[PDB]
Amino acid sequence: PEIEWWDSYIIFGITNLVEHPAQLNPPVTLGVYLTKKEQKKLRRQTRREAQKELQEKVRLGLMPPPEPKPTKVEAHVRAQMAKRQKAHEEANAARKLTAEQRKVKKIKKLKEDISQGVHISVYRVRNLSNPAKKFKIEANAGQLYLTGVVVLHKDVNVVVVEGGPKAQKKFKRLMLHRIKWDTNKCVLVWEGTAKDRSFGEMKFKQCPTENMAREHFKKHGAEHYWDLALSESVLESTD
Amino acid sequence: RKHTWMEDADSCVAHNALECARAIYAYALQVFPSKKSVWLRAAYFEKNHRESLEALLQRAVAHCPKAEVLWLMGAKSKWLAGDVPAARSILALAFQANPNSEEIWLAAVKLESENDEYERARRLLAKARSSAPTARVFMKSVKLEWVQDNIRAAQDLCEEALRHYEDFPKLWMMKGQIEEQKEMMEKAREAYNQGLKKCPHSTPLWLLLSRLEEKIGQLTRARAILEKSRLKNPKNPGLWLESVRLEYRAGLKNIANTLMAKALQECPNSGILWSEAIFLEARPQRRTKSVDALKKCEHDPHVLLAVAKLFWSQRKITKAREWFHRTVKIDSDLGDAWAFFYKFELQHGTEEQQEEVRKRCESAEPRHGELWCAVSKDIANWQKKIGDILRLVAGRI
Amino acid sequence: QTWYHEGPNSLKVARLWIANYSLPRAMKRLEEARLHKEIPETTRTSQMQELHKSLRSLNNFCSQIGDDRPISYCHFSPNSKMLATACWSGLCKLWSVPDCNLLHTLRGHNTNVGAIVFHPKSTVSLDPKDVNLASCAADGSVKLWSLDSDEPVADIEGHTVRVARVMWHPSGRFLGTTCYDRSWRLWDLEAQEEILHQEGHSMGVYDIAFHQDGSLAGTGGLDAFGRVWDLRTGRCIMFLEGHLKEIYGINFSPNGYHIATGSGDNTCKVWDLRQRRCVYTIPAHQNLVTGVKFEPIHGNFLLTGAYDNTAKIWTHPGWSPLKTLAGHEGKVMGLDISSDGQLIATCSYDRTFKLWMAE
Amino acid sequence: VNPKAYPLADAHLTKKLLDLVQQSCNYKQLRKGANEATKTLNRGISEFIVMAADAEPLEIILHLPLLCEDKNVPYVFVRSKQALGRACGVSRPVIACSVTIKEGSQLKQQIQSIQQSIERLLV
Repeated sequence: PEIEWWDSYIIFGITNLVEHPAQLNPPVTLGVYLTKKEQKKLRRQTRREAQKELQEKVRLGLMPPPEPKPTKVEAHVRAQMAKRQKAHEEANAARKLTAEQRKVKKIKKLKEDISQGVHISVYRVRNLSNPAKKFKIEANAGQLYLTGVVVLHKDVNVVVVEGGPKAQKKFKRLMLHRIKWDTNKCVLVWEGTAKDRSFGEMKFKQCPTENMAREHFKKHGAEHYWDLALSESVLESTD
Repeated sequence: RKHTWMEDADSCVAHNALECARAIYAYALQVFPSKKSVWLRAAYFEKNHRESLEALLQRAVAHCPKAEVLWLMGAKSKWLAGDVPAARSILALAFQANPNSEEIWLAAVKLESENDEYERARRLLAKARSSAPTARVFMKSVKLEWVQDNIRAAQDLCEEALRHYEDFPKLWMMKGQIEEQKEMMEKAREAYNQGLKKCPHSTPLWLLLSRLEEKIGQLTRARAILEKSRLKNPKNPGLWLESVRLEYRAGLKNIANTLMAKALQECPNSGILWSEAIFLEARPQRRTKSVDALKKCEHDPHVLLAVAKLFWSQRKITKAREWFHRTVKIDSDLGDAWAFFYKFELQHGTEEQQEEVRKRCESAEPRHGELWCAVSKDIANWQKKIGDILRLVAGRI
Repeated sequence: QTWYHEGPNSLKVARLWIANYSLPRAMKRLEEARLHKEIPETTRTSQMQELHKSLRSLNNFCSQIGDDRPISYCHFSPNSKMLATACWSGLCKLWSVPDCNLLHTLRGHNTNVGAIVFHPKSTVSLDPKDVNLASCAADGSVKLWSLDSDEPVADIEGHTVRVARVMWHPSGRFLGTTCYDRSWRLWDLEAQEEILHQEGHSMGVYDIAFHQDGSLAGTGGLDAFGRVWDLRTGRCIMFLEGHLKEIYGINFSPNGYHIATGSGDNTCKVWDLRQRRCVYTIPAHQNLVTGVKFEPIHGNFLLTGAYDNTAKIWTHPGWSPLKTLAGHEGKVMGLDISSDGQLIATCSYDRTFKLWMAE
Repeated sequence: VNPKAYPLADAHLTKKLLDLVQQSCNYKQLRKGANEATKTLNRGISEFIVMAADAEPLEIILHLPLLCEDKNVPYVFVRSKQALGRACGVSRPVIACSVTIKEGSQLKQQIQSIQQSIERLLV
């Protein structure tokens, strides 16, 4: 390179002009807590207006008042306490998270808000050709809404995981403590954050030699995880 | 039934009586000549409860061959009780009994090295150095030419020993200590450094390189050696306590206290670091730092030694004596727990209490104490008896 | 929306001075790089394997406590004999290195000191009496020091909030200063007047690093966007982003290509300047990356600090992890490599500063 | 705010902080008060210290950063003492809280994540 391009821009381009360039945005709500006495007071006043509005609806006369509580009399009250326990099971029967409201609330528990930046684990394992452990990795990456890849190679196979931080902590609890591996160990190679998510979903790509695995990573703009895990693997193998 | 008799004999010897235990041992070993453990239990019982040592070990040398622990128990019993000049003969019959060269040979050099005429203790080890021994043998050989005076041959034997046995770190410790007692001292740095780059997860060798580079000046390099040690192991109390003591031996008491806090962060249930942390606090605050130490690591001998040293430090002798008794009974194998105990009982107590604290130390002979192994590895104080060792640690406090 | 503002003519004469100082430096650097390219690749690759055999044998020696407060920054002097540390108390100690004896602590700060930076002509071309050091603090404070006074010489009062870092121009006549005004100032030593107050970030600016030929000055701050300013034109030359978290360290390479911005998202990112790209995003550490420093004059490797307890050596170019300089018990706050390449120091939150060397 | 209050937690971090302090109040892992935070720092049983930047004067808790550097404990400043006090389950303002270690309690993962996050704030 003959002269680097700012030097070619000036050789004259200077005078007494300092400038304010193109400000770019960097790439809130607070919960309310109550003391226990305030919980008692809020509960008791909500209940006092609840009793007041139930007695109000009795005062309007929409309905007779609710159920107040030798074989014949407590047989009546047995049918009425069956009615009472049945109404408790009715109020538990509705408001039940029927079959898929559990599913959408488990989803909104597990699917975080990743824009605001995605936390990335990179692991290397010496060998995960075991079917059960590659199933645990694939299924728990899909189920924790974690994205990424497991490229497969001899002596260093790379698990790039990419999701929200509460899922990343569960995946490192899985990968480092829950999956019992054994000379075969799994380490945490990297645990960082990138701007937004790179991979598609947890797909076990594979090539037995290193250059095509780096090419598959370079397709995603993520070759640095491969070069890092490969280089620290071969440095552990030499040391 | 043999396991039942051994359990009932242990319970009877613990609770009430001894002669019923002698009778059940005579019966249970007249049922069969047995494994090494039952003769061993009879011999240990009689070593707790003098002529019957010779009787039972003679029956063991008759009816139980290849139980060499009974052979060495017999040889030590004929050393202490009767005297020397036949037990070697008895060990010579062990020479007639076992050509396996593992433990009887360095027992023999213990025998002829306690006494005069160590040149015989040369030539025998010569035999052992070609016989069939784990170069454990060699370190006794390296102690051989170290206790009289180190020759250049004393540097030669450890070098040939490491040329055989690079992996063993106590040989590197002996090479470094020998080079420390030579004239200059970076040869000992070379020895410790090569050992620590080859052994490498052995904490007393890191402690030796630390104390060496602290002693010659450049305390910063000693802090670097200890910090390499705390990384390369990691998470052990023995290097954390030496780092704390390195800052406390210099003027940096605040940095010693924050390294003690960092140490108790990552290894809370450890005796030595809490026993140092009680000492590091200001004296009105040791009273509850010690209570937290008892709650983290209860039934630890270093911690109860620290509580006894606290009660003696606050001059409450009636509680310090009880806590020292608890210290020595939780673990009597710790040497400093007898050091402070005899120094306290010579500071406070009748003459028969000093009698007591030198009864029970020679009863169960200790190890593992850093003052105790600080004089038990002084080669000027190496082959001397254990009351002399307890007096030497009690005078150096 | 690039807004322009008229400055004083002190800025104009300073920019023509920076031009006529930087252009011969850039010509000489490019010609020496052209002479370094024309020698055969056997000698060059054998020299880099020589250097990597040395750099994998970087062992720690002379780790020394700085204060009862965690040290925030070290900067090797030229002549590489002193080492200015910056504690989180007011003190800015100066250790005689590699011996690590203390030499005349600098008192005169109150809140947490950020960087203390030696002059580029401190030992070599600057007398001890003349200004030699420049510290900065967590209040509005930048203040120059001599090597023999222990209480400063004339401070800088253009600041009102926390100044994060300070760096000199490779001249020494200029003193870049990231403030938390979402801006960085550029003080001058001949005129003794703040010539430039560049606002170009949306959030506060953390670290400034000047090009070793003197022409450029990269910044980068809590807005996660690093800038590359020319001193001569204002005119942010290569806006660089891809970090999402707060960029905590810039350094320019002695070969004029690269800028390694280390950020709060545990990456480091090596950017070109002749490509305007992000050449390689080093997945550096487990926690955030504060100190990023290339080697001096030859510039063959890249040392990253960390808020895990490590600091790592990456080859340059290639970015493979030559050696983790681990061993600290706290977060590595700042570092510097000596100007001969032989010595490497990292301060930390462990209250220590160390030295790593070839064995 | 006060410039000596350092590090200062932003809005997302202080929301996580006050929810963790609320959970520790529920799990009985929380010691409210500058004297109780000083005590649990001295006893070494503190996971982390939160403090209040709107404590006037600030220096009645500014000894607690120094204790958090001599005990290796993460410390962080919340914006105001009223929100921190309500986050401890008391209606009074609380200027310094100590979330403390307990025997394998279920907040240890949240406490570890918040420890790693507020040791990034002092930079």
